[PDB]
Amino acid sequence: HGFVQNIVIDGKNYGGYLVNQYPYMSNPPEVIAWSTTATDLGFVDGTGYQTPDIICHRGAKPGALTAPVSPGGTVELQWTPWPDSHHGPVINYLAPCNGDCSTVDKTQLEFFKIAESGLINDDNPPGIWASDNLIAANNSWTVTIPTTIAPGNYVLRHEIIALHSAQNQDGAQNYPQCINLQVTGGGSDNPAGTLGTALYHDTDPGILINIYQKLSSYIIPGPPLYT
Ligand SMILES: *[C@@H]1O[C@H](CO)[C@@H](O)[C@H](O)[C@H]1NC(C)=O
Ligand SMILES: [Cu+2]
Repeated sequence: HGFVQNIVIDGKNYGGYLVNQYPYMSNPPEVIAWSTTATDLGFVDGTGYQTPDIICHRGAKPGALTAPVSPGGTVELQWTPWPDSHHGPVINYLAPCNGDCSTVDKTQLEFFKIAESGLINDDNPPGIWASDNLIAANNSWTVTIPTTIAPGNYVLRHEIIALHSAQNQDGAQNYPQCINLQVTGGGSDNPAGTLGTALYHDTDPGILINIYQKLSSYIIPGPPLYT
């Protein structure tokens, strides 16, 4: 359980969607982060993979604001303290807004995977995962925006999948957090995109899995990494 509290881009903080404050406020502030109804700080499990909730989390609506990023620039997402127990991958996708991200229909967004990190080491099952990397970096993740993509407005869908309960059907816990970016530079790729509702299925090999046993491999869920 947790959420993204802050985003660091080009030397300033863009405050996150503080899901334990703003839902209680009813004139809440404008941010680059999508609003959600996930006030339990919880997840979308396999029962929700083909619902709109998977796209940018439960009840999500676009952020009003969009943050410019320098070409090949970093976006650092700062989480609330991630529990060691919640082992699993950290996955990052972009979808083009083809206009202002604040007015997009999230159900039409087509995501391409720009980064994925999975099982890092399995010397002591359940092992060391991308989520443990995030903990070791004091609960932050650095995303580098590719220089080879067509610049424009994009949703960054940033996600931890916790697998501590994933040996049961619909046990995997997805924690998607969306923010609005203005990608800048000279690139031209328009990578093939996947609907939010086709990212994951509740029987995928990296989703329905027992992490407590020795693992010979881990198949990071979602569509193929764009390079
Ligand atoms: C996180 O930062 C705090 C100090 O602000 C420190 O006490 C903790 O050990 C840090 N680093 C790691 C690897 O957790
Ligand atoms: Cu949790």
